Amino acid sequence: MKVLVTGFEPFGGEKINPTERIAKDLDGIKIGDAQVFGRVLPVVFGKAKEVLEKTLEEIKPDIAIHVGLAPGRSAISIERIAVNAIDARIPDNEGKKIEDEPIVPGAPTAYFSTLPIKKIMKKLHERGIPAYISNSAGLYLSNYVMYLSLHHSATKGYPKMSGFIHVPYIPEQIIDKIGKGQVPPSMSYEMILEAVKVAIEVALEELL
Amino acid sequence: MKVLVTGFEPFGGEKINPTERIAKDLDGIKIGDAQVFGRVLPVVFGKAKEVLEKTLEEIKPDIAIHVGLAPGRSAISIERIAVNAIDARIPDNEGKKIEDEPIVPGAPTAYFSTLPIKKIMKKLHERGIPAYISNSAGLYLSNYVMYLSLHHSATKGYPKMSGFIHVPYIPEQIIDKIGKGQVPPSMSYEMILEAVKVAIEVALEELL
Amino acid sequence: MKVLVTGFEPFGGEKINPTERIAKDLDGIKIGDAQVFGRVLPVVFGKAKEVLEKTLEEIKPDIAIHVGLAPGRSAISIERIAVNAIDARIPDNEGKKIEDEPIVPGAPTAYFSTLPIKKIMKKLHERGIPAYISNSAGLYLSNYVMYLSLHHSATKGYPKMSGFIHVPYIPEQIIDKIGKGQVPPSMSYEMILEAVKVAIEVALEELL
Amino acid sequence: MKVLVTGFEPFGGEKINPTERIAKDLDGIKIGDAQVFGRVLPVVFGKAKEVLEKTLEEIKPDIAIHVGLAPGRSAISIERIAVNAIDARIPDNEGKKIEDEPIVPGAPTAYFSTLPIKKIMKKLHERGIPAYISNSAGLYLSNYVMYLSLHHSATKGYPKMSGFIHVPYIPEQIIDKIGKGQVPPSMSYEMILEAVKVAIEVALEELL
Repeated sequence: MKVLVTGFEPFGGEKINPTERIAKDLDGIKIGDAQVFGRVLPVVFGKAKEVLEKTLEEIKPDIAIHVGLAPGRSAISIERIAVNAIDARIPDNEGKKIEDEPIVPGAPTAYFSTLPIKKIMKKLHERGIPAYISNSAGLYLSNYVMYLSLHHSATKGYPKMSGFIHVPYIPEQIIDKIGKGQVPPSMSYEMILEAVKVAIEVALEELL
Repeated sequence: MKVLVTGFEPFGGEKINPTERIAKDLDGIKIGDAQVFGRVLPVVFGKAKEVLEKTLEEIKPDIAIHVGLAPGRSAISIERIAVNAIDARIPDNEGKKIEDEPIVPGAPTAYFSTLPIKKIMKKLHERGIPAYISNSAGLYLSNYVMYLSLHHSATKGYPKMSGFIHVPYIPEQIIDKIGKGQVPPSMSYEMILEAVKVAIEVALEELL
Repeated sequence: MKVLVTGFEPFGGEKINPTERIAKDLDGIKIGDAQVFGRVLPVVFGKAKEVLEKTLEEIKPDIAIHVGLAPGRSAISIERIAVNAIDARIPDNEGKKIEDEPIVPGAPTAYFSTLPIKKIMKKLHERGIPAYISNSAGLYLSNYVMYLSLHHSATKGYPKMSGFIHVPYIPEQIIDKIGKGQVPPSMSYEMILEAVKVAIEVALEELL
Repeated sequence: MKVLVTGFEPFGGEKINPTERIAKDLDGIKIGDAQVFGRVLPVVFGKAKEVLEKTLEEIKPDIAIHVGLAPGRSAISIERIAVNAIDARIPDNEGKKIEDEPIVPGAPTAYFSTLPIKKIMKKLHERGIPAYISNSAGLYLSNYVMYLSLHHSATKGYPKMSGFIHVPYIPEQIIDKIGKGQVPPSMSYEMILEAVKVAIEVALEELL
């Protein structure tokens, strides 16, 4: 049993992206006898696809859990659906702002996450971790990777389960926002890290 | 040097009020050679005034820092001003919903907090704790106690410094909110507790 | 040329649903030589499908624009995608709260709206009407009807264009919310009505 | 009977300030036999005080209703209190960003609005206009003028009634916000104008 967990590098002016640390922290750990691999993806259209594809082919995970930062969200959110479209509100890290373009021409308009999202949400709640089901992962890089992963699963037969989890800003990221007149929600890094570990465990238990 | 820190009991249907634990956790601790006293106040008009007054007279603190829960707020908020008015959106724990009534007839319309609010905010930021200055503590029990404390200071000469700090819900309080279709912001209990300790230290350092 | 515009009856405790009046106000009007039909749909799973299907078969519109109330949204929102799923946060008007169930088993995971959404948004902006593209119509009755309409189009060949538009609460609906301690955004009924008329005109101009 | 209504010029990068039009639209009208005067104030500390003072001395209104734009607010808000402090989050139109400074050294920490705020709110509700009582007018120019007007009343004996009303953005102001990734609430200019007229009528009826 192999699990791939991905995070993203900093973007949009932020100095950090908590999911980058999540990926690095979880890389190499084991849950039961399952091996976990953690990889960081660039917040760049095209390049992110290449890295994602190469990583999936290299590791051939049974489960893929892609994690990303969702500025403004107040709790862990588990994405229900990936959409075959790109409509960036802001450019990627290479200055590319793609508008109204499919991710994979001719492929399905959307794919449902194959992670046991409701069970994951329920377990998180039991652990005292606020979490809910999101019905839109946006149309930026998070959705981009989510869709490509699910498309890979439908086309290659692996990973068996694939999904996306968005996390709030961590507290330290809020500091310089205060002066800018606005205080978005945040969640401790420790809680977010534990949330991802829980998602992995629940996904694994769901498998065979 | 004596410091009084107060918290509130649960209210509005909530099973807990994190500031109650804060008061109990801080009671009896010492910062430098300063003695800290922690007391829990009832979320009841009239009764809260009695307890507050008796506590202030009993301990005669040099510094009073009153803490309360502010449902929906995303970061620590330091109250700048206390208003001589009661206009409860919800009833107190005794079912009393007082509307448009002064707290102390004939007394000043308002009192500015005498805690070094900007310095406290700055120190919190340096510690990676999101915090900002609130210009309204509401017109429920938090403002009620804040005003009475400052009025006590102006009338009795002590405490020398008095102010109010509102804290967000802690994560576990968000769980049953999710089903109700809504996810308010939260902050770890550990961070909130540390924030109050920091406020006390900064206030003390400001003193003499 | 025939255009079908639908609205919904009141739901969730609300005394009114502004889209009900929209449908009635637009029923029978003509834009150019195009005939407009306005119909109100029940906020009930199953029954809404029956009414929708019968209405589409009866009128056989070239364009279908389904309108609904989106509590909390601050501007007109044009739905980009319909999802093949039902996961009601609240029950329908018959007390039915369907969770994780496809709308049409075996049908596509999703359908993109075939209305010229970007052009509609642009025209609204030119008219001084705030509007944006929504990437999730929720998974309640709005999405339910949106999906069924698009599925009807893909399966029957008509309507040629189909989409959904969500509108904010109108001001009078906010009044009793104030006491409940919360003030959601609102938009005048006149502006919302004009927005729908504009969407129809833009859709028609896009046709042949 | 004379009524003074003031509005503010554009500020903070905005091309317009709806309260400027309100002041101009209401200038010269009569409600019953009461004469209404409308004046626009600069969003500049110091200068705004001069204009306000000269205007009050020139007209000597019995009632003064100062109106301002409150970006982000979703409904009409009637200010309950003016605070003797300036702490600008942004600079004024002259680039002056005053921090922690009293408006009138030695004067009261605050003044309660003398407009019949609850009656005004109630009448607005009856007219289907969302409105609520705000407990902080901020510490920028709105609060600045509100405090000075009330101080003038307490010191000079006129106006007999003075208060402040904040209004949301009007729809056209939201357009360029959408691209910036964010959609604040708005209210039609017509409703805002009517709200101010209602406030004036209620204030007048309250007088003698």
